[PDB]
Amino acid sequence: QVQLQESGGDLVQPGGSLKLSCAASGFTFSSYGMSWVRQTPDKRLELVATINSNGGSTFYPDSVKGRFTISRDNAKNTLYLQMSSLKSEDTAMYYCARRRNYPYYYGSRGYFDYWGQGTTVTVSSSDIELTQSPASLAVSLGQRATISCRASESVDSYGNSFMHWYQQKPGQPPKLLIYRALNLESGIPARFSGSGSRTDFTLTINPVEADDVAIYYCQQSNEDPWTFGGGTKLEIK
Repeated sequence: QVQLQESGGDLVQPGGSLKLSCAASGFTFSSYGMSWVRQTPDKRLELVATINSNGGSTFYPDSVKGRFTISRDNAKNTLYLQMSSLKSEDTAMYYCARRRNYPYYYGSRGYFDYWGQGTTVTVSSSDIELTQSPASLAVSLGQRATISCRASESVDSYGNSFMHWYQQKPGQPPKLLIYRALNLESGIPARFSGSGSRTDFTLTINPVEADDVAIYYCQQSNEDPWTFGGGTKLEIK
């Protein structure tokens, strides 16, 4: 019964302000770091703000730093995003997402285990780059699908790789499949497997079923900002 639910999206003019809210339920909100991640019309995912569990420390990528403020009211189990000086580039679906850093060990980096359904914002008229290949593939039922992600620099530290894989279907947020390159998320079928290290990672789906038609995203958490690859669309031939 973990739920996140965003509100506040609207049509805004350039230069305008807008405040988004994300209301959490079904867990101890103060125990978890949180982020806002937006999905632009080109289907890219971009972290725009992140906050620690106690709300005292915050991080923003260069794209939005100085314009956006993330905050949390732990008593009200709510996350906020105050947006100002809005620009065309800010038009996107905005998601809040919960950070999970598990198992926990020295240097361990987290990933997103829960997402809200998103709220739409429309503005009227040295980051690590992850490149996926192929951008699109079609396979027959029962075949393997092999999706590659290459990072611009290594995403390894402490003997481990902080690369994760998500699945996204239409109308839905991303869903975590694989964390830290090779660990299968609870509830995810064993036909999904991840491999790789340093700069070179692979998601293998074998055998593919019709339920696996989706866009698949890699994401690194070895450095801030956390960054996502551009997605790979899987269809059935």
